[PDB]
Amino acid sequence: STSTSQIAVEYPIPVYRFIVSVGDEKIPFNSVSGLDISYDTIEYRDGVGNWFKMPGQSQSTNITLRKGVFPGKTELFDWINSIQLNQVEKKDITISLTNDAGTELLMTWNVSNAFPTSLTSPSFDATSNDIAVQEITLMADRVIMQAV
Amino acid sequence: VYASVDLSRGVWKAPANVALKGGLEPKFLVTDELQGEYNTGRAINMIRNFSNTGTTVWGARTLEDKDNWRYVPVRRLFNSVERDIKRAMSFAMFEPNNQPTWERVRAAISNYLYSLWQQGGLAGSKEEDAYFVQIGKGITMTQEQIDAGQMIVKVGLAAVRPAEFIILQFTQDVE
Amino acid sequence: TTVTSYPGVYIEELNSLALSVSNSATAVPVFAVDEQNQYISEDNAIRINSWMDYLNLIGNFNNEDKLDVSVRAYFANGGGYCYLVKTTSLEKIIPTLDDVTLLVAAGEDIKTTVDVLCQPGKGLFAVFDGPETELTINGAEEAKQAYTATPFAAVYYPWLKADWANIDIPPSAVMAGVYASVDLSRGVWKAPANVALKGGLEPKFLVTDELQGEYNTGRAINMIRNFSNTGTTVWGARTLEDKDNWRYVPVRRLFNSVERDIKRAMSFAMFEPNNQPTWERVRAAISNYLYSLWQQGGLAGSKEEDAYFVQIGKGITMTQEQIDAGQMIVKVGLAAVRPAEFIILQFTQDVE
Amino acid sequence: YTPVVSHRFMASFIFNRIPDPLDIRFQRISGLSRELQVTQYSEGGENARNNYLAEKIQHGTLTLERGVMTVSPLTWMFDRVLSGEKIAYADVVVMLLNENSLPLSSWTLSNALPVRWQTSDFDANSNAILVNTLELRYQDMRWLGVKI
Amino acid sequence: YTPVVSHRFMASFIFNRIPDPLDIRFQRISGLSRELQVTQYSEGGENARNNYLAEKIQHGTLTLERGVMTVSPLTWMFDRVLSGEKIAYADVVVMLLNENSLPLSSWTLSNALPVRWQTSDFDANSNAILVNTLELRYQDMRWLGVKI
Amino acid sequence: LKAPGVYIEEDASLALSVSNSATAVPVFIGKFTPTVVDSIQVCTRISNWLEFTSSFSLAPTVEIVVIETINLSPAVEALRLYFQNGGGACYIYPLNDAEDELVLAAIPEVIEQKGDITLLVCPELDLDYKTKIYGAVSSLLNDNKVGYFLIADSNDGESVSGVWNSAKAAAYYPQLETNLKFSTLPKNLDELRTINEALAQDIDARLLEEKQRAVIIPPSAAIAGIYCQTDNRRGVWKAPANVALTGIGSLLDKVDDERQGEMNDKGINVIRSFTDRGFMVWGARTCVDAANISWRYIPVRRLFNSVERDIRQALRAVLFETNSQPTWVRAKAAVDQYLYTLWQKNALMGARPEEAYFVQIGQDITMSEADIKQGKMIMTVGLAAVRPAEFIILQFTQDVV
Repeated sequence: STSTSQIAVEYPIPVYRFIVSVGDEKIPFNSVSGLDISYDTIEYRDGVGNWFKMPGQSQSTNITLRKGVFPGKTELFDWINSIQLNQVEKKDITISLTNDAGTELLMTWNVSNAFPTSLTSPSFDATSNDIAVQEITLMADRVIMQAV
Repeated sequence: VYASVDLSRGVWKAPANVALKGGLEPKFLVTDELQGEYNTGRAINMIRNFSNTGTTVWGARTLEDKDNWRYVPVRRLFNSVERDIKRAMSFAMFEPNNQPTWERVRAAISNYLYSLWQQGGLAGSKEEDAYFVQIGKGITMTQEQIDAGQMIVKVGLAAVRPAEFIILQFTQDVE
Repeated sequence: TTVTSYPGVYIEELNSLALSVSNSATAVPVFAVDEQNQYISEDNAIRINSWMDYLNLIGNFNNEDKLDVSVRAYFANGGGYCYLVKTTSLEKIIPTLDDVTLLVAAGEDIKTTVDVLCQPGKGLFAVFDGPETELTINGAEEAKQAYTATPFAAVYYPWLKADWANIDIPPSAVMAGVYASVDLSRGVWKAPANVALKGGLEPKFLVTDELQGEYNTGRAINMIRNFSNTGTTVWGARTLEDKDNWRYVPVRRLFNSVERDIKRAMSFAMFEPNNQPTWERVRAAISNYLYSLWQQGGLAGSKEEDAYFVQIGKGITMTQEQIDAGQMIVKVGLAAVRPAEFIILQFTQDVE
Repeated sequence: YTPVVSHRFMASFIFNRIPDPLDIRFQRISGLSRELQVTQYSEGGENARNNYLAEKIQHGTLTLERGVMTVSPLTWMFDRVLSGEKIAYADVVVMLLNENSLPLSSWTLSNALPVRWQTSDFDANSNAILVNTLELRYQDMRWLGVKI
Repeated sequence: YTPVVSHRFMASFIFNRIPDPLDIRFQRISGLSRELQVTQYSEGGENARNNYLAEKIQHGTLTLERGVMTVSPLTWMFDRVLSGEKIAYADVVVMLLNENSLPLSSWTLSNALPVRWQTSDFDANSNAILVNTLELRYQDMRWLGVKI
Repeated sequence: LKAPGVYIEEDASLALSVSNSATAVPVFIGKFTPTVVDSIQVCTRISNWLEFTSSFSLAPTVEIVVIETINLSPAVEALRLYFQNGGGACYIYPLNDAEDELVLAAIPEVIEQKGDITLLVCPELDLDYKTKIYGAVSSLLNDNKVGYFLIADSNDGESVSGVWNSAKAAAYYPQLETNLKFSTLPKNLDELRTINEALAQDIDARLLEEKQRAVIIPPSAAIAGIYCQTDNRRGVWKAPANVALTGIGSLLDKVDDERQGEMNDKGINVIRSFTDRGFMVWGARTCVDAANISWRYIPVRRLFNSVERDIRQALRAVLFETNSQPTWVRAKAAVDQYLYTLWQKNALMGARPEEAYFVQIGQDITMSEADIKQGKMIMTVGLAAVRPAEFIILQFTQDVV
């Protein structure tokens, strides 16, 4: 007979309830995926036999976060339209698994300097019951994972 | 000089040991034994010309002589930090004061201070000896501070200190 | 030290500091200190991190003191941080002190202390000095029995002399530098003999080979002596006991360097639930230490199953009455390398 | 500070102090190198460190190719000098561009003599633009601006 | 012991015993080679083993490229010597770096004469950083520290 | 204030973590001074460092004896190190007198009234203060009460040696020497500011003198956070030892192995300093007679405290129901469903869960007819705990083959 306060400290947390904060805005997305922390490896072997392994260069980070379109809201396009030649207004993304209503955060992922590439417009077909869903694949650096 | 050094070497480097342009020259020649008495206590920084480079600034001490604020690069960094923190998290004004406002605030500070950490502005070697941002109910703010509309934030820094003295020991007998 | 008033450069001289480089290794000589020294307090062990830190303590250097010429020759050769303990309280402070692997008689007589201090359970390996007078073939039975027969000690006879010192320099000073300079370069398992002495150290008494033939048997006295090709060097690698288990110092010093690095490798097992999943977490924390020691050439053999073995388990090594007494008995075996002391050269005249 | 990208550029020509603003569209420009020629002199008992003596400065050669277009005052200049009529000089101003189409830095290449002029080959088997690899030798280069 | 990695480095310049701490960001540095020139002398009846006679030492040439940035005291030095104004020397201190940004070993390159200076080419068809391949000839090299 | 916006301020205070845990709740009996209410609340429940600063002093209670020997109380500092090693929501019982018999004897009457305490600490140096409290607290170490593990301190290597020599006690010998400093405050020195002008300038110089020295504390406060830190990580059933203390400087004593062999058999644990690992708590025995090998460890005593403390919580839905056969089969199932979770988390040694526990309750199994007619119910719980490994023996042989 476990109580509801032991569940909140022992049991793991599910993916289906999270909030995303793009810069200073809160945009409700459908699926955020593709954030990770990768490194490459350097090997060095010599003669008598010493297999030295060191982690080397930090590898790039591009996350892919997906949203249905809405009749008035055009938010992801004016970020992929804002880019002239060399610079975008880079924002920071905070993802955080929440409570049922968004009154508590449970674990938070912070993304440092994010600029968008590859906005994909929806796939129209007259035989599908889907919602018109678009995605944005923004490249960034330094995903950190913060408790509470 | 304060505006020409902050662009080149950043704020945390001392605004002394830099040349003066525009054909500026000091009126009164200053000896080193004169400057030994105006560096202690309520210090008076002095500029003076040298044989190698010309006229230059030769002081980096503020008026107070406690170790917290003794050097101007320490006082000018903490003043350049606060003006760029309070514009980094100025979105938090008149927001719903609950927990998801707080972690959006501690993360807006923490990836400013990390970007200041990587440029060599703070001392140390890790990111956990360099700074800390700690907010939360009961960690720093009471429950009576929540319904008064107050978010208390505690941020710590560890800046660099300059090397004022260099002494040169001249042995004559080499081993 | 000059007081600093103005920001700038100070040109103050300091004649003849005799400055040496700081060094880092894993060999920590407890230095015995004679009781008439003033810059030491008893029932206290001060720590000397480099030669500048000793020179901060005593103020200025003089070549009269038997300690002052001792720690200079230590930091000139090997370096590493050392503990300066006075002799009359050395029996209380060494069991207190962790990071103690070798106890150096600097210039004092410790033969009464090593009998109670150095035990099979501990992790020390003392070194002390031979006689400072000349000893011959005829006096080989008298000075040999002046030391005990414990396998945890080594004796180096010829006292040193240097151009920068006036009193003779005792050889356990430099031999703690040599023990710390060889463990970094060639590892522990190589013998600390056949290595040069730096710092301008020179032996006081010339030793022949026919003299050393009598001080190598039994309670052996290692000797240092100079040669024509290289200069002065250490020429002994025998401990005091002459059984084949602990005859050479590299065997005794490896088993002492193993135990201090096993007991910190599996020190997580303290006050853990004493069942079976604690045991295989212990036999695996030992086995990939000894394998990493195996690949560097520290043990003899060719396979990993002639090299070592770790065997624990209920009934294999511990009884059921040893479980509820709170005891984990571990059996570990090793097979170290032995050095080549003799090389004989047979000169035929008629080539086939 | 932050580096700049290498796909915004324009190069305008100056034909006898009369500017040529019709011919700023180029595919690529060679990148401007200059080199101080050096004679190494080894001497005497100094056989452990070299000793280099300076000499004249050797400027690079500026190549720049474009798609073949309608005939222009640039093309009438190369055709006039490479048909043996008139050996004339032309000054080249090569500038980087910003995002707002402002120049970052400009290289002025005084008295550039048109040396060679080469079209790409026709071939029926592959689809590519006919280009005009035209290469001209300048005799001085005066860098001007910010962000060199 | 264990080897070190080759992607932490800084190189600072010394212009007439005045250090230059603005220009430590470089893309790559050439790696410092020196070579003892050798004259082989074969002689007499000894036709089964060679006999090499030493000669003067030939130091390498230090190339180092960086992205093109705002104009700096490094760039004003190369532009001054490669426009024929003043042949001046500059000392280079190239050091490896630790994890705590401490130097492992440093190479001091006394009296390095700036020989050549070459930018990358513009091209409209590919996206890459404009770099400054600038190459300078030193006349002595004094290695200093631990972990050479 | 009075206007919206950011308010930068310097020279801030120090804040810590909250680290809530309702299983090892200590109580700090010592020299504290309240500042906000001063009147009625004989002991206050704090939850973190901020409710302490909002209710207490952050000032050591200076105590002067007239040629003068002085005493500074580290109770405020010793509680900072409790929040730095572990955490929790400790009750704080300020007690400045320790000689009024009418207040000191009512310590157990108010500390059973709150019903949440498991640990009993005393962060003071003074023997005549500390040993007066342990005699009053020792009524909680009887068999009539549950929980109440008294974590104590011995100022020397010898035992505290009282009537609190029961199995519910643990002593930790070497006093710590923390790296923090003070910020300072005989019958109200402001009165003596008027009478003796010579003593006033004499005592004001010594307060600035003892402000610079690092304060020494007892380890009866730092291990109270160690008892909580290994309760979130590994539960009660693991020994609160082989874990590094944080935030302390050097030790005061440097006790070796051959002196420890009598203190540990006596029942005094020891914080022992290893260089490559830090200041590890070394020892998990209790202040018990060495013949009693059953309760000879801390967790074997402390788990049995924690099981019956949560069985009473689980049995409270049984009491005023009727006394018959379906009441016992619900009470038997409640402790069976509790002990099965302890068997799950490897708190009890065994392979199959009829060995790790047993509950026997019934009409003639445990009771009588005159037993049930009085209205009481007796069941027999019994459970086998895991005993940790204190000593290990490494047997280095040399003949491999």
